Order: sequence, then structure tokens, then C-alpha cells
Amino acid sequence: TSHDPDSGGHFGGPSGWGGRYVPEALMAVIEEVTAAYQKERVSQDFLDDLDRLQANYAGRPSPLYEATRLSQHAGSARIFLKREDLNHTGSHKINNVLGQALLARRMGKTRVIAETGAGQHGVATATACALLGLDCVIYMGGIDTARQALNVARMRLLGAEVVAVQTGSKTLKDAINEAFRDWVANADNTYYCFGTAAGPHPFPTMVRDFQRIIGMEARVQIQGQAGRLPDAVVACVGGGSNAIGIFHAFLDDPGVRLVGFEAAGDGVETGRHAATFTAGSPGAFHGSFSYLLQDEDGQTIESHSISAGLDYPGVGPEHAWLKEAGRVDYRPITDSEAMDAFGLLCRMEGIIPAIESAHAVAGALKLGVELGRGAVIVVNLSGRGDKDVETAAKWFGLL
Amino acid sequence: TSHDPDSGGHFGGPSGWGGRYVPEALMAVIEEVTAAYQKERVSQDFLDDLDRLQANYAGRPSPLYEATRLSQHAGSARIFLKREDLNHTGSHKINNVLGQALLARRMGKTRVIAETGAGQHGVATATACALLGLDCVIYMGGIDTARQALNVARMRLLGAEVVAVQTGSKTLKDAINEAFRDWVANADNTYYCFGTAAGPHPFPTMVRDFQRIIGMEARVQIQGQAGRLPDAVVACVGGGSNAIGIFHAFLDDPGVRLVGFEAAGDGVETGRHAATFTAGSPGAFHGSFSYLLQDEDGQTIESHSISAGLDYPGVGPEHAWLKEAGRVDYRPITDSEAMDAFGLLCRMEGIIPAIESAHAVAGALKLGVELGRGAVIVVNLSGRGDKDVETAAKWFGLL
Amino acid sequence: EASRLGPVFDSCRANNRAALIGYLPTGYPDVPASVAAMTALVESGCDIIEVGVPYSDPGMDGPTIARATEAALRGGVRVRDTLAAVEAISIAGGRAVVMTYWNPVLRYGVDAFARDLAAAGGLGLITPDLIPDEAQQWLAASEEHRLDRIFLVAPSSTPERLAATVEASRGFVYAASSQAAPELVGRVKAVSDIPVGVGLGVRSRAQAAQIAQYADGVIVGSALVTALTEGLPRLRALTGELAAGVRLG
Amino acid sequence: EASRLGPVFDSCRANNRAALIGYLPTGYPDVPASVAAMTALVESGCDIIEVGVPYSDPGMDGPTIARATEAALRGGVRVRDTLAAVEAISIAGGRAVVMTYWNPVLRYGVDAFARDLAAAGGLGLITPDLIPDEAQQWLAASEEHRLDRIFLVAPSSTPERLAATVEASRGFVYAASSQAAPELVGRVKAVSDIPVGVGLGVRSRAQAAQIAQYADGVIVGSALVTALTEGLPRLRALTGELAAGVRL
Ligand SMILES: C=C(NCc1c(COP(=O)(O)O)cnc(C)c1O)C(=O)O
Ligand SMILES: C=C(NCc1c(COP(=O)(O)O)cnc(C)c1O)C(=O)O
Ligand SMILES: N#C[C@@H]1N[C@@H](CO)[C@H]1c1ccc(-c2ccccc2F)cc1
Ligand SMILES: N#C[C@@H]1N[C@@H](CO)[C@H]1c1ccc(-c2ccccc2F)cc1
Ligand SMILES: [Cs+]
Ligand SMILES: [Cs+]
Ligand SMILES: [Cs+]
Ligand SMILES: [Cs+]
Ligand SMILES: [Cs+]
Repeated sequence: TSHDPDSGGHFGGPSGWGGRYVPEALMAVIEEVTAAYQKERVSQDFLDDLDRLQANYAGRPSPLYEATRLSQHAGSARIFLKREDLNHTGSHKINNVLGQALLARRMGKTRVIAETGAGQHGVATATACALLGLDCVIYMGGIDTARQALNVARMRLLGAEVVAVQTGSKTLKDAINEAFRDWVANADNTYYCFGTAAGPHPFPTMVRDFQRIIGMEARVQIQGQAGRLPDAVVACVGGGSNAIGIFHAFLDDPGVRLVGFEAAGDGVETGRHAATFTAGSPGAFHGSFSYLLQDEDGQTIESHSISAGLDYPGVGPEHAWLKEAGRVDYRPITDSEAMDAFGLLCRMEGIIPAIESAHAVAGALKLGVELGRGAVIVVNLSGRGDKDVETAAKWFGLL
Repeated sequence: TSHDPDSGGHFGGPSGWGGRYVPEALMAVIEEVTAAYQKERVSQDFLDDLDRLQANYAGRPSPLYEATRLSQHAGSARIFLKREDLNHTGSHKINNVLGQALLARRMGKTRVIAETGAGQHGVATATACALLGLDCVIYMGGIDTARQALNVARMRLLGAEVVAVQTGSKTLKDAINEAFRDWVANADNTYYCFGTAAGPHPFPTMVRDFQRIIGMEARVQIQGQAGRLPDAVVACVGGGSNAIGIFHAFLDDPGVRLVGFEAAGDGVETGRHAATFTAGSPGAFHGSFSYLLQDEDGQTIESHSISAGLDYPGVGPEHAWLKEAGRVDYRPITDSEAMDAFGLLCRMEGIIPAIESAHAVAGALKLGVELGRGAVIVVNLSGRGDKDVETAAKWFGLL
Repeated sequence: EASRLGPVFDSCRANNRAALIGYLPTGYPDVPASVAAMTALVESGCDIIEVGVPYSDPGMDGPTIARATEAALRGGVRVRDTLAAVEAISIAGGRAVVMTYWNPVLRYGVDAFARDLAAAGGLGLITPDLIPDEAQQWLAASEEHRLDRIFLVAPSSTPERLAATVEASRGFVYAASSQAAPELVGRVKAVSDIPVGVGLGVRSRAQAAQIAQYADGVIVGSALVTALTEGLPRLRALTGELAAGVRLG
Repeated sequence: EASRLGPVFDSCRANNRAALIGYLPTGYPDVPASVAAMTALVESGCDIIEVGVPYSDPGMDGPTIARATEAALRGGVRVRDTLAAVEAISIAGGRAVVMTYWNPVLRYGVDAFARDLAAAGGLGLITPDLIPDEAQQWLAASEEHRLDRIFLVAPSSTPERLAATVEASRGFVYAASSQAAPELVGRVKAVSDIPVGVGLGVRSRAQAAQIAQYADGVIVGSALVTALTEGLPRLRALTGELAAGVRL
């Protein structure tokens, strides 16, 4: 409870980061979800139900693997990969989805809706809804359906309706807008399973609470395998769920550096990027006061990245607060840097990461050079790269 | 042990299952591998290395999951899924590969070759060779390269060379023939990482010893979760590695029924199947005396299945021995039955299986109706369905 | 003191009618044509104009309004163009309020936008994604610069939130949404005498007249945009029919 | 008292030359043409004929033989066509052994195949995928029906396994593969006086002559199939060229 926001959802003061920048038409169901979550987060029978699925269905705990063959590209630092790539569905997204789907059943909701960019949240939601007998509708940007087509097909086999969004940039922010419109119209029977650590309260806190397990496990594992707490813990940052998940357990370890890596695309100087903390500024977007990419008038600037999961011009408010506090540093990583790391990890350790995760790997290599020989860096390997194989094969001239 | 063959590789004494039906040109390297396996299986360094990789790299143990939403489709029996689909690379193949790849390096071999049908053994082999820095060449039938194309691109990303085999049926048996010819020529420097529980001694025993971990985990897990040993344990059977892996720990429990399910393609009456025990007979093929599909003169008959992994007219010699003894029963499952079960597992449990593993689930559903309410059936869920999503989406009209 | 829009509703209620409240987005189909269109609304009998600020991600706008705001943003429309539109409306004898999503107001500066809106003759602000829970700065700027504050209520609104939203509003409460609309207005009237404007996708005289039985104002948006797309003469005719609808005797 | 092929190698060793051992596969290009080709080999001066049994998965066969056996199988060739080929060779005055992978023999019946091979006038069996370790049934069948058993040795063969393979062979040893062929033949001569045949992808007269300097037999196959594909006269011409080669 120490790092939590107030009852209005604000971090850092009653008018600080987070809150609820939503229409009055959503407030009944937002308050309903908030009350349900406050009740269930302190129920042992709920936490038991979530734990039992995490262990037997999702296969937790995920392991921590020392990637020794990266060391020479990381200044002889020691890169430890937290293997969320080995979860059911292939990403950290399932952690949050199991919690929220269990909550939707507890609330008596029969219909679940979700947004997705990379398709990993969409697949995770479809999976949980099939498992729990819930009707499922996934909203996905049209550009993302084309570049993450393996995940579209998976969602459809799992029994979900997939709706391609043609508005705006046809990517994650626009999928979110459509899902929001659905929820406004269907609040009575519909639960909105939001897939990142952003949005109006209670979502940043709830999503973070269900992803906390990553960091809790990693903190035990690294002390066991390296003999001490790490010099750093790093992750990529889309809306911020996998990062906040692994970071949270180390927040009160003052010797542990925390670094979030954001998608810089073609470069931060080009205007084709998603580097929200590097190039953005504070504002109200998708339910929260946080950082976003915006112009002089406050219009959202469309993001770009080779990674569909990091192609988002906003970021969660807890990250904004942690940035302002001086606790986490956030830094750009380009498409090229990420693909060099994607390729290195395949070649050296035999792990095909998500392109999202390859940004974190790329960042860890640079951090390794900065910190030097024997520094212990834990990296959240947020997901696997099967959805990205076609894109990566093309990038490396392999068909 | 009670279940091991003699020093020549024969199971069951004068039935003569197994052995070595190979040219003298291969016997120097076959004897080399046999000796190196016998030395390394009792070396604590080797077992520590294998164990470290199984835990931290591959993600063992795999969980055992009670699929309660399947129960009504299986005569109210209790289906437990042994989740080999959650292993690194997405199948059981990785278990055998880490063992054999560590062994290749211990022997001082500088090149690894393998055959693949579904592409999972290919991907696992490529994975281990990336990890250990060995040159890797995977042989894959040309029909398999087309229908399992995701795995071809993964192999190439992992640094493995892939050779498309265009001879015979252009499927797994033909890939095995080509890899055999490579080994004959390059024996002095090359290790053959054979991916199933067939071949000349020592491969059937060695592959089974590396896959035994599945059944040892399953036996402990089912007693923990259900409070007793199962009524049955079931698996699909290609060459036989996942089946023998899960079965082995239950061989000496007399009340545990063991059922292997083989691919029947368009149906056993059609001449377009891979139903080796149902329609085949004893013979020498691919290095062993076992069962195979063969005509009146002993020419190998080409197999057919929608599943690339089960599309093999042979079967491993330990299975021939267990069939002879009456310890295991082997039953046919058609393409249609397998795909029905594929779809059902998707909608009920949110798990997209390999089409290989779908044959075992289909058989389990039928066995549940025979055994009745409350019967406990452990099904080896050998792989995930990433590679089969296009085939299945086409099958169900989802495009 | 009395709300800025108080005199309009008092005047309408004395003539046994509802106020006609007309929405157009600044910059559609371009900036000059939109100003001409808003002037036409004043001339054709709109009591109040909602000057829409086009936003990149307008979650509460329907398809007709969303396509039009996209077109405005492609034309290069700015927030200061909405202030110019309000000036033009004030010069023409009209009465303007601005409807905007909150972030353009934050980026401009809440106090500064309230100052400049009041300077242009603007009477208030309609805030579809700002709830009173987050409205501390806006309430301060609203009192300082004498601007009305029109929050929305919905049929799903709980008793507690409806009472708090009406209490926080000045000028009118926007009842956004079939018997839902009269029931929602009925709930607002049970706790307060503030005027209630009703939005219901109105497109004809008959619908405007139905709403004027129970509501103090009739809000029309989508149908004005559709009318303007056809042409300025079509907008004048439609506004004239809606102005006839709001009157009862 | 002695092997079936022993008098052929002694007759060669008395005329100061190596034996020419000719391989053709049964049923290529069809069954009647293949038998007419095998008769042509007897006339053109082949001392021993290897009658190939086409197999569906011929692991050790090179591309020329593999494609010919594939074609014979498409054409419907049967194991009994081989025994008919052995009989036609034996009536023509030639000496025939059968080369086959092991599964066709298992399927037929090991004893029954030996019996019927012997009744056709066959002198022995070449077994490329049968090592002595698995040859218990064959050893017994071989002894009873008086058939030579030609096993293969390789450059890679360990000393122990080379000794065991040579000891298990009657008739000759098929030494299959720079200086590897003469070195392998040398290692067999160091532990046994059994004849050694050498198969080295022989194409020409000069190549057969080089091999005849150290080997008791020169084995040709690939080149004979290539010759038959162009024509039956081209096979006669080549076989006559190789006949002259082994006398040098
Ligand atoms: C937006 C989506 N995915 C984001 C994602 C991310 C970034 O999202 P976070 O919410 O910052 O964790 C990282 N890694 C993987 C494997 C991902 O799939 C999605 O699949 O809907
Ligand atoms: C032949 C290959 N796979 C077979 C396979 C099988 C059948 O092979 P077994 O050796 O019978 O387990 C079952 N399940 C999965 C997921 C498989 O991939 C291959 O990947 O090369
Ligand atoms: N009206 C209004 C707002 N214009 C848009 C953004 O400013 C729209 C909006 C979109 C999405 C959300 C949202 C995101 C995550 C979880 C739940 C949510 F509701 C909220 C608001
Ligand atoms: N000559 C000969 C045999 N004709 C072929 C058919 O059986 C060929 C063969 C092919 C493969 C194998 C094999 C399989 C698995 C592991 C190791 C192996 F060597 C053995 C023999
Ligand atoms: Cs971002
Ligand atoms: Cs490229
Ligand atoms: Cs695990
Ligand atoms: Cs490699
Ligand atoms: Cs089989």
C-alpha cells in the first residue's frame, strides 16, 4: 500500500498524476470495477484462485536465465533474463488478464472487451474468456492486424470476434478509442479488460498489482543466482505494465537502478517515434494525467515504431510519477538498435524475443557498457517473438 | 533397469525389437555415441549441466492442469493436461535436444545434424546449437517446409541451416534418410541429434532417458493434485518420444492403463494414414526392428496425416515391445477427430494445441466415455499450435 | 450571482419555449466557412451556439461529428480559431459556449483559456471528459472569469454523482443519452432548479418539440453538421424548423 | 569345405588378374530389358553379377542407382523378379549373387529366401545394412543352403569390427568407399586370405586396372547403369573395356 495512489487515483498529491479523465457516462461502471477490485484484492479465496491458475494453467514461476553469451556485448556485465516469454500465450499479458477475468466473473459480467496492438493482450484475453466461458470482443488497429496476423488468427480460433479499427493511425491508441466507445455503450453487461498500466483509476493500480508477481519472483531469484541484489533492473515501456511489474519489488532497494526503455522508431529527431518521456509532455489522455506525445494545441501526435506493442504515444501515470521522483530513468531505443539486439539474442542464446522485449535487451547492452565488468542487470524478457518472425526474417534477409 | 535393452539394443530377448540395422560405415560413430552416453549419464558434471538448463532455460517443470471444461465432453471423466506446450520452443523436443547437444560437445563433435517434420525438433536443435556454439544443419521434407513454414523461419533466425528434402514422400521419413546419408559421410566431425525414440541403439534408449522427466513429473504431480495414480495415461505417437517419456514412470504401476494414439489420416481403410500398429507389421527400417507400414515385399509404404509430426510410417522399438507384452494399447485417431478436439481445446480451455497433441486429446475424450465419471486421465500435451494456426484457421473457415 | 446563461432560459421560459442549442465544430469544412455557418445559426434563431474544438481522439463524438473534426484538423484548424469563432458569434448578436475535451484546455493553460474565452464574449464551457472530481482548477477559473460550467449527466449516473454534478454545474446541465431522457431530466429536477439541455440525436422539428415538453433546452449537433455538408442554405432551413419545434404556444 | 565363389577367384588368380563384378538393378528400365542386360554382362565378360533388389529407402545407394531402383519400383518390380533374374543368369553360364537391403529378406522369410535363392542357382548375398551383430538367422540360413555371405567393411571400421566382419564373411568382403581403398584392402589382408572386392565409383578401363593391382575383385555398378540408360550396346562396349582393365 505504500506506493499506491489516493482514492481518486492520483499519484503525488490530490491533483497529481493519474486520476479519471473520463465521461460521466463511464463513472458508474468505473466505480463498480473499483469497488469490486478493492473487495477482491484482500480476499484470500480470490488470491488463491489467481495463484492456482498462475501455477497450473500459466506455468509460473518463470525462470531467471543468465545470458552469459551476451556479456561481451554488454561491457562484460552479466545480463539475467526474466523469462516471461515462457508464459502461456507467450507474454506477461496473461498475468493481468487472469486477474481481471477472474474479477469479471466475480462481478457477474458476461461480455469482455479488450484493445490490442501486438495481439498478445488480445490473445491473452481471448484465452481467459474461453477458459471462463465469457463472450469476447477484441479491438485491434488495421495496421496491427496486418503486421501481427498470427495473433489475429489465434484470437479467432479461441472464439473471439476481432474488430479491425480504421480510425486515426490504425494502431494501439485507436484500438483503445474504439474499445472505450464500446464500453460506454455496453457498460451494463460488459467488462473492459484493459491491457496496460494506464487508463483511469483503478486500471493503473490493478494492472500493476497483477504484474507485481514478475518483480517479486525476480527479486528472490537474482539473490539466489547472483548472491545479491542487482545493480539494475530494466524493461521496455509501452503503456508500462511489464516494467512496473518487475520494478515494483525493487522500489525500496536504494542501490538498484531502474531503467525503462521506450520505442524511438526512426529516431527522436525524425518525428517517427513513440518516445513519450524523451519528447512528450504532461497532459490528459486515455483516462489519466501523464506524459504524452502532443503538439502545441494539445492534439495527440501519432506514434510510430517497428514494434506494435510499443507504438503508443502515451504512458502510465505511475511511470510519470516515478520519473518525476527521480526513481526510474527512461531512455530511447531505436528500431535498428532493437533489431540488432533481437538478432543477437537469437544467435547467441537461442531465444527469439518479442520485438518489444528486444528494446529492453538493447538497452541492457548499453547499460552494461556504462556500468562495466561484473555488474548484474536483470532484464524483463516480456514475450516471445513468434508473432514477429515474418517481420524479423524480412529484416535479416531470410525470406 | 528392468526395462532397458541388452548391450546390442534388443528389447524383450528373442522377439529382437530394436538393435542396429545400419551399415558398417556407421558403426564406429554409433559405438562412439553409445560409449559417450554410458560415460556421461553417470557424470555429475553432465547431469548438473542438464539440470541447470532444464530449470533456468527450458522452464521445467511443466505444469499439470485439470481441464475441467473438457469433462462434460469426456463422459464426466477428469482430463489432466501435462503441459509440455509451455516448454522453451513449445514442445517436448527440447528435453531430448539439451541432453544430446550437451553430449555432442562432450564428444568434441563440431557439427550437429537433425531431421524435422513438424519443425519443432529442428527449432529445438537450432536453439541448443545457438546456445552451445555448434554448426547446425536441419533436414526437412519439402511438403513439411511449406505447411510448417513458421518453424523454417525460426530455425533460420536461430542460425541453423535448413535443407529442403525433395525425395520420396518429402516428409519426415525422407528427411531422416538424407540426414543419415550426411552422417555416413561426415561421421568423424558430426553428431546426429535424432529427435524421436526410434533408430539404432543407442537412440531409442537415450531419447527415452532424456524424455523420462515428463512422466516422473507427471506421476508426482497427479498424486499431489488428485491424491492417487491415474486410471489412464495417454499420448500421441509419431516415432514415440513424448509417449514413451510420459509412460515410462507408470510402467510398474499395474492399474494405470497406457494408451498411445496414432494418426489415421483420412481413415485406416483409405491407404492415407500413419496408423503403424493398426495396419503395419514387423520389419527393419531406419535402424531398428519394430513395426512399420510396408507392402507384401517389404517396401515402406508412404504415410499421410494432416499432422506433420505423426506423418511417419515407422514407430520406435520400445513401443513394439510394450505392445507385444500387452502393457500399452495403441489406437487410431483420424484427421477429423483430431481437428474436432483441436477446436474444442481452443474454446473450452483457451489452449491452442499442436495438431499432433490434438490426436491425444481426441483419444482422451473417447477414453473418458469408456471409463466414465470421475476417472482420472493424464494426457501429454506435447506441443502448442503456433505452427498450425494457418492450417486450423483454414480447416474451420476463419479467413 | 446569476449564471451567464440565466437570462436566455428565463426569456425562453417566459415565451413558453425551450432554448435551441446548436453545435458546430470550428474549421469544418474550413475555418472561414465554419464561421459563416455559425453566423447563419445566430441569424436563423439559435439561442445558444456550442463552438466545438476539434480534438485528435474524440471518444464521445458520433461518426458524423468525428469525420467532420478529422476534416477540420486536416485543414489545419487551431484552438485560437475557436476563440475567433466565439468573437464572430458575439459580434453577430449571438451567445457562444465552447465544447472541448480537456487536454487542449490544459495545454493552453486553464486560467488563460478561461480569461481569453471570457474576453471574446464566451459565456461558458461544456466539458464531456472532465468530471467535477478533477475540476478544481476549472472551478477556480470559472468563478474568476464569470464563465458557466456545463457538466454532463447520463442515465447510468448514480444518485450521489448526479447530485454532485448538478451542484457543480452553472448555466445548464447537459443530459446526454425511448423514456431514458425524460426520466433523467426528471431526476435532475428533483434535486435542483438548474436548466437541463437534452441531446438525443435530434434531426427534425417533431423530435425537438417532443423534448421541449420536459426540457429547458434542446441540443442539436449531428444533424447541423450533416446539413452544412450539403450546404449553407440547407442549414438555414433545418435550423428554422428546429426553432419552430422548440416553441409550444 | 570352401566358399561358392572361391573357384572364380582362384581361376582369376591363376590367370593373373582380378575378377570383374557387375551390378545391375532388377526391373530397370523394365524386367525383360534388365534380364537381357544381365545376360549381356555374362557375354561381355563379367565374372560375377550382383543382382540388385530395388528397395524403397536405399540408404547406401548413390544417385544413379537410387533413381534407377525408384524407376524399377514405379514399373512394378517385385522381389520374385530378382530370383527369375538369377535363374536366367545361371542358365546363360554366369555366376550371380544378390545385393539387397535386409527388410525385403525378413518379409520374404530369411530361410525361404535362402532356399529359393539357392534353387535359382544363386551363390550368395551382399548385405549393406546387415552387420554380423544382427546376422544370426542369416548365418544359419547361409550354412544350410550353401550361400556365400558378403559383408561390407569401411575405412572407418575399427580394428576389432574389421576382424569380426572378415571372420563372418564367406566368398569375399566388399570393401566400400585418396589412399583409402588400398589401405582398407591392406588391413583385411593382414588378418585373412579371403578375397576382397573394391567398389570406388569405377567409370573407366584405367580405374579398373589401378584397383586390380591390389584387389582380388573390381566392383562396378553406377557406371553400368549409366551405360544401360544410353543403350544396351553402350553397356556391352563398356563392360568389354572393364574386362580388359582387370587383366592389366
Ligand atoms: C500492446 C500490446 N502488447 C505490448 C507488449 C509490451 C509493452 O507493453 P507494456 O504494457 O508496456 O508491458 C511488451 N512486451 C510484449 C511481449 C508486448 O506484447 C498488446 O499485445 O496488446
Ligand atoms: C517430428 C517432429 N515432431 C513430432 C511431434 C510429436 C510426435 O513425435 P514423438 O517422437 O512421437 O513424440 C508430438 N508432438 C509434437 C508437438 C511434435 O512436434 C519434429 O518436430 O521434427
Ligand atoms: N471522453 C473521452 C476521452 N477522449 C479519449 C482520450 O482522451 C477518450 C477515452 C479513451 C479511453 C479511455 C480508457 C482507457 C483505458 C481504460 C478505460 C478507459 F475508459 C478513457 C477515455
Ligand atoms: N543403410 C541403410 C538404411 N536404408 C535406410 C532406411 O532404413 C537407411 C537408414 C536411415 C536412417 C537410419 C537412422 C535413423 C535414426 C538415427 C540414426 C540412424 F542411422 C538408419 C538407416
Ligand atoms: Cs510510450
Ligand atoms: Cs533487409
Ligand atoms: Cs515453470
Ligand atoms: Cs549455430
Ligand atoms: Cs506412426
